[PDB]
Amino acid sequence: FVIRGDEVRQIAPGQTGNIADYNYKLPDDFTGCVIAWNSNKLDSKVSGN
Amino acid sequence: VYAWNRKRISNCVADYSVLYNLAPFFTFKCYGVSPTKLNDLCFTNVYADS
Repeated sequence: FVIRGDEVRQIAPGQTGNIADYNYKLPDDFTGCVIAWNSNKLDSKVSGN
Repeated sequence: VYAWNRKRISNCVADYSVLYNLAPFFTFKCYGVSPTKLNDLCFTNVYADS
């Protein structure tokens, strides 16, 4: 998954959000776990828009 | 916050698609009630506090 990050709280699994209402839906209680990779400096693109 | 003065909004068609129509509108979700059912739920005397 790739997302902006400003709205990860709303689009988080188990809750309704902008992207969550857009494309991806998850069950009421899915057995898996959700992990968010917070790229700090190096993985953030600084040239391409 | 001390102002507390605003125009009154009532007896109007609260179409939630208008909320998404505006560019800078982001938050419309209710903590206790799912927005999917709220899309056509009816309320009385609802005004946005200033």
